[PDB]
Amino acid sequence: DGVNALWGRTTLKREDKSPIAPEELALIHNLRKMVKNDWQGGAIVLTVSQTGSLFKPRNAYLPQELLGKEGFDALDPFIPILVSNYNPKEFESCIQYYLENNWLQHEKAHTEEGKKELLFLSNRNPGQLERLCAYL
Amino acid sequence: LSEYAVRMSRLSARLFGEVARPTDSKSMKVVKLFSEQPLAKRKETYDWYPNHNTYFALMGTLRFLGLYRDEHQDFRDEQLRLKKLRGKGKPRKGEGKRA
Amino acid sequence: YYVDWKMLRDVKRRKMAYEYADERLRINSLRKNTILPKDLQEVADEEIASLPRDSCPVRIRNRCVMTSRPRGVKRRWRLSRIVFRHLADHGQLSGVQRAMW
Amino acid sequence: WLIKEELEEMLVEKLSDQDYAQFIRLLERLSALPCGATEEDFVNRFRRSIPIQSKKQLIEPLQYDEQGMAFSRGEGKRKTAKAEVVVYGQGSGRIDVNGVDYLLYFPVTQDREQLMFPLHFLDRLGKHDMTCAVSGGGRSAQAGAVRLAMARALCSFVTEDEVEWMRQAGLLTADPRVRERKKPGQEGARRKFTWKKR
Amino acid sequence: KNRAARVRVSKGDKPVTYEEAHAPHYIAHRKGWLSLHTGNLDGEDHAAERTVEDVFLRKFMLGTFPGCLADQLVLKRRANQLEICALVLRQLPPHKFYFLVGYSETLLSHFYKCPVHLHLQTVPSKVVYKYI
Amino acid sequence: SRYGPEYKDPQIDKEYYRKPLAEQTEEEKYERDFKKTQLIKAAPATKTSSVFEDPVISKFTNMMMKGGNKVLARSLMTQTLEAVKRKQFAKYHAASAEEQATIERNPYTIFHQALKNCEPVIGLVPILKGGHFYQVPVPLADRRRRFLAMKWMIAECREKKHRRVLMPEKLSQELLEAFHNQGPVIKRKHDMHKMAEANRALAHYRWW
RNA sequence: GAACAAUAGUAAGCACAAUCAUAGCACAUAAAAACGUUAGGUCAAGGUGUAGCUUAUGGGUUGGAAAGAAAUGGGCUACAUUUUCUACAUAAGAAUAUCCACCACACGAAAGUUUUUAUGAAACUAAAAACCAAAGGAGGAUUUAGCAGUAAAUCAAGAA
Ligand SMILES: [K+]
Ligand SMILES: [Mg+2]
Ligand SMILES: [Mg+2]
Ligand SMILES: [Mg+2]
Ligand SMILES: [Mg+2]
Ligand SMILES: [Mg+2]
Ligand SMILES: [Mg+2]
Ligand SMILES: [Mg+2]
Ligand SMILES: [Mg+2]
Ligand SMILES: [Mg+2]
Ligand SMILES: [Mg+2]
Ligand SMILES: [Mg+2]
Ligand SMILES: [Mg+2]
Ligand SMILES: [Mg+2]
Ligand SMILES: [Mg+2]
Ligand SMILES: [Mg+2]
Ligand SMILES: [Mg+2]
Ligand SMILES: [Mg+2]
Ligand SMILES: [Mg+2]
Ligand SMILES: [Mg+2]
Ligand SMILES: [Mg+2]
Ligand SMILES: [Mg+2]
Ligand SMILES: [Mg+2]
Ligand SMILES: [Mg+2]
Repeated sequence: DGVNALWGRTTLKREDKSPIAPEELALIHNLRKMVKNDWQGGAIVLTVSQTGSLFKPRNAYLPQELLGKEGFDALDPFIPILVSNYNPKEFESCIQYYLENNWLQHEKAHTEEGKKELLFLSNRNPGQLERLCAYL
Repeated sequence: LSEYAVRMSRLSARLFGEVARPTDSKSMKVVKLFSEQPLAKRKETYDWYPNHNTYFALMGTLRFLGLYRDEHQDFRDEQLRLKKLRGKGKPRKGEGKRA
Repeated sequence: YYVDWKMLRDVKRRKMAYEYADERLRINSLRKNTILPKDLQEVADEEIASLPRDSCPVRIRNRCVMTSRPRGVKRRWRLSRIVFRHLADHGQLSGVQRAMW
Repeated sequence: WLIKEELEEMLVEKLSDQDYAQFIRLLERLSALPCGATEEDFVNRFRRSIPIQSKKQLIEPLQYDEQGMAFSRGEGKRKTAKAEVVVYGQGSGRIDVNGVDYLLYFPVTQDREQLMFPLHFLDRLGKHDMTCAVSGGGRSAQAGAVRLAMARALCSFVTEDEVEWMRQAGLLTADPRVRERKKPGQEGARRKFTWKKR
Repeated sequence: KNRAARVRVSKGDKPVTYEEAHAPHYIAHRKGWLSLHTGNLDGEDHAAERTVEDVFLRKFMLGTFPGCLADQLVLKRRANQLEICALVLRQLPPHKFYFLVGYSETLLSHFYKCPVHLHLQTVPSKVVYKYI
Repeated sequence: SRYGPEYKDPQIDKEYYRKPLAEQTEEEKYERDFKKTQLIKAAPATKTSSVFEDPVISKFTNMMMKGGNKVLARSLMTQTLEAVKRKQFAKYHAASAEEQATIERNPYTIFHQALKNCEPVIGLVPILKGGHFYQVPVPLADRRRRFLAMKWMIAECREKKHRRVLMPEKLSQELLEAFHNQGPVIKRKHDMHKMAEANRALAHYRWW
């Protein structure tokens, strides 16, 4: 998780306070050999993220800019599965799940009007929905 | 930064007229010294002061020729005359305190 | 007559700087470059300091052309702050008005 | 009734407040009695008509363009931030500000609450598709500007009675609060330097 | 109390012209600028040379026409030519007025190296706007 | 104030407009609101028609704000409600049959009830008479009592907390303490009552 | 020197008012604020009355005005946890005055030492880095400012 960190620059410095390349680290260097497709009888599931990324903008989420020139170069071919937000069917299921555990404790949270506000504020996004439901 | 980029950077500099060979940060000031006009030669500097000598002398001669009448200079002369009448004028050279 | 002896000194100072402006520039070029040998730069420092004292751009002082106030002078009009108000309040300067916003 | 200044210009003579009040009260006594034809002409010379007073807004008619149905345009401005909002009445619930999704563009929960406020008041959160273009100001200035633009742009799709409800809630009125200047001789707009009495 | 270019109230016996009857904060509100030129624009140079030349004319015209000058000059600069508009009382004979007009036009033109226009309007006395 | 005297405070509650036909006097009130053509101020940025807001939360959120960080103040108020919710949820799980349907898991109910127990009933104001100051009790108004309770909450959790313990968790503890009438804030409320009762014979000094 | 169900006052001038500016109005803010008071401040912006100097109280050249026992005013940075560091706009990771068998550590030098850069004939002036980590743990009597986009926090440019 966070495969983009195997090629991007590293914050860690040395005694001279000069940045070190990501290949200097032994853990990354050996783990790098674990993603180059040469062995048999195995499958690897990867995920390029942004929360823990270094020197990457907030808006960027597509695989190429997160990996960069070098990261994308040493990863082809792959299957870029896209993770989306909630669909209307999923959104109702998640809200009903919390109501079964009595999580949404607001008096008017049980009505459809509260559901509409949750849909608009969270943009039917699982990450934002959890933060909202934690205090309403 | 590759050898290809070095040639292109130098080749572009040759045509547009900049410095081709590498130059230090401090060594570029000599180019700046001749590229710009020195401070002491700008028209704002050496022509900063209007020539008061010509302005004063011209109106001095026109005053004596009756073409320009200056009230302020007349005021000094009129008061200067009264000081002479009252007995308090400017002594000549070598008359201040040696006597 | 300039309005004060100080103003007269500045005119002499500006005149002397103009005469030695090009000669100073040529010698000062040698000092400000690190590619020439250090031996030549030391000789240049002796020559540039042998020039007359008044022929220095830093010694030039910006005064008012009317009252010769050493400070409080706007560079655009070359006038003291008191004289500038005296001309501007009477409407004798184009485009200058009391600020209101 | 005639203003004292207007009355002085009708009699071509200066008057006083006590004299004007006495004259007006006398007309009220004359006007409270049964009225004759001659008196009404005399009284009407002292009558003045006020202009039309109304606070209803001008409803912008819906515009159709290139097979596009029920799209209106709105203009909003608040605290050095202008917002241009066009709302389509035939789409789902989504807002595209400056070519990006509104959730990404407004991370702050409060800012996304401002955009909800017009739509939630009309119970049409998911019945409109919008695209916006706002420039200048901070996060809150833009959020307020987009809120104002939607309120004016949504008046076309809403009945007239609820438009009055919109005004009573403060959606349609521009915010006049703008940053003041810094006076010469003071630390800020109102704060002055420390005043040592002795 | 502000005192810049103001005439103080003294009963009702002192005449005041239009220019002197307005405080300096009324500039560009009730009265215009006595001089107009390009030097004080946004991106224009040569503003100090115009100012010193303007002041000299305020002192030359006032001294060339002693007593007969009504009020302040008006200086207009178009292209490279300089136009001076003045109000002069009926004091000198017309022979002397044309002498001074001819003298002023030639002397200033050869001094500032620019053509000079001198237009005169004659009034019987100083124009009074308030008091009196 | 850029708003003139004619401008009035807007009405935000949506329910006030959607059901006006069930009353007559209130109908006359808002029909004349626009018939008089009275101008309406712009909607404030803080207040909104969202059903999940609460006026007592906004006032408490504003006081926690230092400088101009409304985001930080709102973030702290969000965590504190979450922190209270987590603690009550954990206590509900580890309880007997009779104890289960006693614990309250609604932070808003806890927050509203906590402040109504920290409000003093009678305050003190110094009065100068005879060259000396006498602490004279007075019947503090409801707005002052409500404001005074909030200030005591903020003052306590800002001063005598440890440097390691975070603000959201420290405030959460005091809310539960005040909910059970045992917090130091409740002790401070009683202390103000102790002084007021001691000077019960000086109430004659006040002239209102 | 006024009594409006009016009893000696009248019409003009200046000021307030109104108007103008801050590109709609409104509000608000600017701007304005007479006659006088304090022999208020300014002969050193400049001019000038009176008094004084005139091989000198004038003019020019060269070098030099150090230094803080101590007291005080107005400010910037702090004394941290609503904080510090890094990435980045605001959903993250890490540090956190204490423990100790040894160690070593938080916040906070803007100061000081050294090196270098910028301007300049001259660096004593300014800025950057390395090293260094001191007072400071919310301040006695007393006291200043602010009524809403104001206080407060934060960022930027310009004048010379
Ligand atoms: K004198
Ligand atoms: Mg002098
Ligand atoms: Mg050097
Ligand atoms: Mg200098
Ligand atoms: Mg401030
Ligand atoms: Mg009046
Ligand atoms: Mg206006
Ligand atoms: Mg006003
Ligand atoms: Mg003012
Ligand atoms: Mg006014
Ligand atoms: Mg005195
Ligand atoms: Mg005093
Ligand atoms: Mg004095
Ligand atoms: Mg003098
Ligand atoms: Mg003196
Ligand atoms: Mg004298
Ligand atoms: Mg001497
Ligand atoms: Mg002290
Ligand atoms: Mg000060
Ligand atoms: Mg800091
Ligand atoms: Mg964190
Ligand atoms: Mg530290
Ligand atoms: Mg530090
Ligand atoms: Mg330092």
